[PDB]
Amino acid sequence: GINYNKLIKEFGCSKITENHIKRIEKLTNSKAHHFIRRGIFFSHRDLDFLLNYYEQHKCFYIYTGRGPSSLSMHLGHLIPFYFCKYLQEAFNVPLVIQLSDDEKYLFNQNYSLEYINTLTNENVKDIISVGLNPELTFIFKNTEYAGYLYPTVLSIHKKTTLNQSMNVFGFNHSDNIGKISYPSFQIAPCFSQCFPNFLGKNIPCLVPQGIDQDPYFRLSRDIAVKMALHKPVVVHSVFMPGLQGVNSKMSSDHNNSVIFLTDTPEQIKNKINKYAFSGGGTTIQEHREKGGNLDKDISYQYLRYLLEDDNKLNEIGEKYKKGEMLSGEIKKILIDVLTELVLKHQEKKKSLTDEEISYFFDPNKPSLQKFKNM
Amino acid sequence: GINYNKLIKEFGCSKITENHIKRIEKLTNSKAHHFIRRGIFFSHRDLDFLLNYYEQHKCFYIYTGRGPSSLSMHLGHLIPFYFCKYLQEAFNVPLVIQLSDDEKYLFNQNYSLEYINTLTNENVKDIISVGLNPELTFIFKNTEYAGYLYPTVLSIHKKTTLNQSMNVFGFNHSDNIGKISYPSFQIAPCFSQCFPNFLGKNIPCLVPQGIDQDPYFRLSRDIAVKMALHKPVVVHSVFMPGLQGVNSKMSSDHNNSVIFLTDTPEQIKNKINKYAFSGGGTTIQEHREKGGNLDKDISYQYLRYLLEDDNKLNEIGEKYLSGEIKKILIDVLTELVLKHQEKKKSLTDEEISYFFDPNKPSLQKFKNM
Ligand SMILES: Nc1ncnc2c1ncn2[C@@H]1O[C@H](COP(=O)(O)OC(=O)[C@@H](N)Cc2c[nH]c3ccccc23)[C@@H](O)[C@H]1O
Ligand SMILES: Nc1ncnc2c1ncn2[C@@H]1O[C@H](COP(=O)(O)OC(=O)[C@@H](N)Cc2c[nH]c3ccccc23)[C@@H](O)[C@H]1O
Repeated sequence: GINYNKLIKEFGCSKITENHIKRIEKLTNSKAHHFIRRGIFFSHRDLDFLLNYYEQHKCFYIYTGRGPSSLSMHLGHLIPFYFCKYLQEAFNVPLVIQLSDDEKYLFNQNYSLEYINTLTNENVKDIISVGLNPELTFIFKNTEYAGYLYPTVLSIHKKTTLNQSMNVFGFNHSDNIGKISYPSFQIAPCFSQCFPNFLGKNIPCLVPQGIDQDPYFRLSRDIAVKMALHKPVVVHSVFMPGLQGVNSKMSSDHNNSVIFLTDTPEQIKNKINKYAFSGGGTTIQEHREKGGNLDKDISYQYLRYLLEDDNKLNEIGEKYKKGEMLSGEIKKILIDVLTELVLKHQEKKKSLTDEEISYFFDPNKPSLQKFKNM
Repeated sequence: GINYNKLIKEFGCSKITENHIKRIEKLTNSKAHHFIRRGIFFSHRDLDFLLNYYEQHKCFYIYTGRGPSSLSMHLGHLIPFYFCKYLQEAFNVPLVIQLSDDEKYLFNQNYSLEYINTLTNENVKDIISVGLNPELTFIFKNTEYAGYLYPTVLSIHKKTTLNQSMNVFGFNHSDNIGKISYPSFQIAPCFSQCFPNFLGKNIPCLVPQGIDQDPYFRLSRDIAVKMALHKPVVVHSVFMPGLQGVNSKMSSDHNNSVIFLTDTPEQIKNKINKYAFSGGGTTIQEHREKGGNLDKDISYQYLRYLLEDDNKLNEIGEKYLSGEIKKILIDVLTELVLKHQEKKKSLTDEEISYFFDPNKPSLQKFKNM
């Protein structure tokens, strides 16, 4: 399994605490998202600075991204985006979303820019369909927005030796120079000068991410000091596991470990019933006696990510732990929850117009520009 | 010295020939510029393809550039630009000019972007003051125009291993990744898809340059094949030597080997009289007997670049008094430099801005090739 504690201490982060949560709830006048309460988003750098800044200036922005390497995203890919939806609503601040189409063109030898773009456009619909607030969201493709990033990229480039790049990201001498140079493009949007149409200069940036993105942003913090700009504030998520077991990451038969957003209710039912690891007894008699293992049961673990009502989760968790609820029942609860989530997602996605989509790419929205001088 | 013949064969170029010149004169209905006639621009790749292309389609574009590393350029820096002025007039085609401010920011550790920009703006005036046709010219700064270049840069990046970049340009592991990645930005404008406001896609590109730029464009030709786009056509110039001697390059006490465009008539006179190498005899008696060495005399060599009238040059060349030939050069330089400064001083913000406008109708002539 992934020892997340050993990552905190090795990468140099701090755990998000109960007092961080209360503080957040005080500043946003709203219950904190379950991801924070339940330790999904569990780690940070400079969170207190950010919260202090928001308290004084009612102002920061949120940055996250998606590398369009596949036509259809899975549930794990949406964790950061659901969290950004919450952050955006609760704090009432802009959210900027990078589609690193350059990255995925550069890293996949047989993929054309044209092919990457079909993936990007579909991915963007999936991203929008989580319910992002169009009025406070700016999505951009690096292939189209590089002109705005480049001056900042130049400064980041200048402050990154080839040695550092190769060491931090594990590049070798046969890698193309696009790969060597991409990380500066992922780092750039942490600096509000990249969005002059709607942000003031040197506004703090909150960067929600799965823990795999940290090498970029750990580097970004060193470079920020050299640029005399705010260090990016990071909050890291654990990985949502695959169905096969908790000691894994949901990734991409191998698609039987993954819930795709294009999956039908039929396919979801079958994946859960047949492939989702059960933490219960092998017999009903044994289950009644020993109970369910919550740490290993995939359906319970998934319910931690998806079920908004705390009481309902603790009710299910206690019954399953005690043996009062069967593996068949908890799997059935998950399926109903997933089916609802996925059907709502597809309903929203199908309904998106070109006009609605294009609006997310418009940097001159008045609601976005409220922080332009702020 | 620089053995230019050994470069041709090592880099893989071909010499420009008399038949290339005649061919050019036939197609442009105009005498060829002295740089070609006198072997200043001496080397090329795919020149015949370009000339044939122009004959069939009356269409190509010219690309060259300047790295703004100094507040004022010297005469050597203008050689390519004078030549582009001619090419632009003679062929009646667009000229695009890259200011590689990104390059010079990235290669000079103590230079800020803000400092580079003061240099760029001054350099741009120097470039314009050569007499470029504003109606057929597009100047751009990489810091401002990168959005238009990036898709093409990505493809060039993808087709360049770190090994290649390091080999071709001599980078090491302590160089910043900006340096490693810059060459693709220098290469990109060779592909007309970078100028969608005024060029059609996949239009041939003629790239005049001093021979030091060739590593970029030799690479650009290999990559062009992989991108299934036209290979850039190159024409290379020798270096205008420094005053110290012919075995040199004029390069930005060490400024006594260089004629800057900000130099006064007083400073020019002194640099020539005091520092310009003389190919005359050491004694007056010896000079009478052997004559001047034209191959080594800096003042004669400079006159090959600057004197437009062939007869006047051949008259001076046959006769060759070191004091007199130096005095001829000084008058020629002083005129050139004073005209240049006159023009430069006269440039308005409006005139300058116009060069950066990609939507000029005269520029859009080839938009639908
Ligand atoms: N099983 C999982 N459970 C929870 N989270 C997960 C899971 N799998 C992936 N993630 C997170 O989803 C985001 C997008 O992943 P990508 O591979 O597109 O991610 C990429 O290819 C990036 N280079 C794109 C990017 C560009 N700029 C950014 C800024 C912040 C974060 C990400 C980016 C990521 O945050 C990732 O950590
Ligand atoms: N003594 C000399 N005699 C004759 N030619 C000379 C002499 N010194 C310099 N040159 C030529 O001047 C141009 C600009 O030089 P830079 O160092 O700014 O050149 C640079 O720093 C480039 N990276 C800028 C650039 C960007 N794109 C281009 C495309 C073509 C040519 C040049 C560029 C060059 O053509 C150079 O060969």
